[PDB]
Amino acid sequence: NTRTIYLAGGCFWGLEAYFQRIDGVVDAVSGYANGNTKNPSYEDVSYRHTGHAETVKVTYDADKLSLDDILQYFFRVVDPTSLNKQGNDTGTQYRSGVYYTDPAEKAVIAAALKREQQKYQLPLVVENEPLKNFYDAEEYHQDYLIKNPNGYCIRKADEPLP
Repeated sequence: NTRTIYLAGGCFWGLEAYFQRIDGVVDAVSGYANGNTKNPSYEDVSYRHTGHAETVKVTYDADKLSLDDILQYFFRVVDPTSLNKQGNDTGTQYRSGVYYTDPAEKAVIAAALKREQQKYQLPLVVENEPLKNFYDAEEYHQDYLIKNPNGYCIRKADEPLP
């Protein structure tokens, strides 16, 4: 029926809005994943270096989209290279990553990253790790762009897949 995948690719306000417009995506929940603390607030993540990455929990209809499809959509809007931000993204708020909750997904993600690397001259730095921890962002952050259309940080979601 449904499957979930966790994606970190920058400000979750934009990523969330992007995925909820895709046909087949059932829900997109903004949150904080794979950090070193429990139940962090936006302030903790942004200022206290808790290690969490702004992440979107994407739930999709397995009858409409495959995990591979979701990943291709992901690669269309994320910067999977070191150019995503200055220096090492390890443990940073806007780092790129795909966090799995099933052992089978790890191979799908690995192969997908390998294929994506084929189209990049620079090395990809996207993390492929299990979902260590995930904490829902404050309610104020959910559907942020639907409530605040001019928020800082689109049509790639309309383009059909291979």
